[PDB]
Amino acid sequence: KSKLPKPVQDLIKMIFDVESMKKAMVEYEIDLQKMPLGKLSKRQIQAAYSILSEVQQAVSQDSQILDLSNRFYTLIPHDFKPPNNADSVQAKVEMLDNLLDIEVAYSLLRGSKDPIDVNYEKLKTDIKVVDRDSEEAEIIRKYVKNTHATTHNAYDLEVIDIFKIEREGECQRYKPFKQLHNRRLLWHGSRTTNFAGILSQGLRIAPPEAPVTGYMFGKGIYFADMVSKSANYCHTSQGDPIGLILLGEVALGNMYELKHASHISKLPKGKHSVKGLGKTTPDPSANISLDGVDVPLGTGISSGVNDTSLLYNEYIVYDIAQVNLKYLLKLKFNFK
Ligand SMILES: Cn1ncnc1[C@H]1c2n[nH]c(=O)c3cc(F)cc(c23)N[C@@H]1c1ccc(F)cc1
Repeated sequence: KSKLPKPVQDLIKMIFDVESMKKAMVEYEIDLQKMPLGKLSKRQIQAAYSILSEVQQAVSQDSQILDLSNRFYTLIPHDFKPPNNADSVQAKVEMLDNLLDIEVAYSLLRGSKDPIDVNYEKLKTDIKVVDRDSEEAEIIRKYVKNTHATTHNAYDLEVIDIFKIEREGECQRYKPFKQLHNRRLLWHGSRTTNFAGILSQGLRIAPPEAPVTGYMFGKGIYFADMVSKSANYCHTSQGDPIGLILLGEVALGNMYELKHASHISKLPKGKHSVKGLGKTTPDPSANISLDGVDVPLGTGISSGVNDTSLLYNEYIVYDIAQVNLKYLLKLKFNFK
């Protein structure tokens, strides 16, 4: 019998759900016999990324293009006829990203005591419940409620549980950025099946093999100041309407503000982050400070920037150590 609070136990079961991993694979139409959950390998996936890079290049740039599409399907077996377009190549990339974390999740799970407590320990994260009556819960609730975008109206968000999280070794890694100017509490959403990898390894940057297309500001860690922009990356459906979103303290420092896409390979010297300027910004006057970190929880208003490719802000760091994960929210998506 696990001594852990029931919301923490429910979180572990949700993270380490094999049925969820298998369901995701069934939806991606992967052959579960030719490519079972336990046989997905990093080497196979990284090599598939490379073929998708050799593919997106031919589309950007027919015997050798079919031979590249066919060599990909040989590498990542599917069961269908097998279906140009960088958006389809980016879908395969995202599938491979989900497949990797699905592999990590299964790897931890498979690789005396209650299975819930044993699986908790594999996450190397200290997970505590934030009380509904606390000042932190109130601030977090206000942040969810106010930063829901007017354009994003496919669902309503409801906070189920708020967890305070301490990833093992992240405190040590963060130390150089601890006193940096412009530290902000920002959103990061992901598929529930990715949270085993995120808690055990932290938020990561896409490998060099992975195609850069899709990464507007290049390969880094992306954050939003509007909950609905990050909540979309949960990919919640009416079927599975419960998602997980992070609140991270991000050491932005001096921001390289951009109004359009730019594949950052090296920031301008003296700059520590990119801020993609959006048309709508959370009201800066309502900006509060939760334990010395800026919390942009104001309601969505015009930033004045009409000359931009973005509707809402996004923040990107290019060093994993600039992120200190603080909270994990369990959100109910109530679709309209
Ligand atoms: C899909 N993905 N994989 C890693 N990071 C992400 C996204 C992302 N995840 N989560 C967020 O909360 C977020 C909040 C933003 F304002 C902006 C974001 C994100 N863009 C990231 C993005 C989008 C498309 C793409 F092709 C590559 C990267």
